[PDB]
Amino acid sequence: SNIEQYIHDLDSNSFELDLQFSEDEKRLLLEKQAGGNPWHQFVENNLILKMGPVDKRKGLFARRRQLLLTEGPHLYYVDPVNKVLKGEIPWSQELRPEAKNFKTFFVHTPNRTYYLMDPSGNAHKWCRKIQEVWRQRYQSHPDAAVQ
Repeated sequence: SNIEQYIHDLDSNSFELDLQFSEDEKRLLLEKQAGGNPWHQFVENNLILKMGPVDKRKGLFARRRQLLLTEGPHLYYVDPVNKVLKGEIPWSQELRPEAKNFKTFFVHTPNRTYYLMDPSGNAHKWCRKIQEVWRQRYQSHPDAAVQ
């Protein structure tokens, strides 16, 4: 049975995964990634749970990056022109995504807020997926009010 069911393609360089797959299914997802995803090389073999372009504010004009939310968890950002990892948004219990509007989201961390503009207008998809990963990482029982 086809791991395609967990995959939501948003455009040619952008998709997100439903996170309810089994370990065998993870295997097949990783297999498709390693065999066919040109960003695989940047993510330390981690399964990509969501990826897509963002414009990251810096200087006078934002810089286009491919953002990759992965197993680990990690948030990697890659320069698509020079084909080089530029950095990672550090994960911790204090990490918080925030959707400013349909096309702007922040990822707040202790020393830095990352100011990301989603050219596709899907900031809330980004925030929900990041927060879903956060919940699974930091909450023993994510559906409980408190832990």
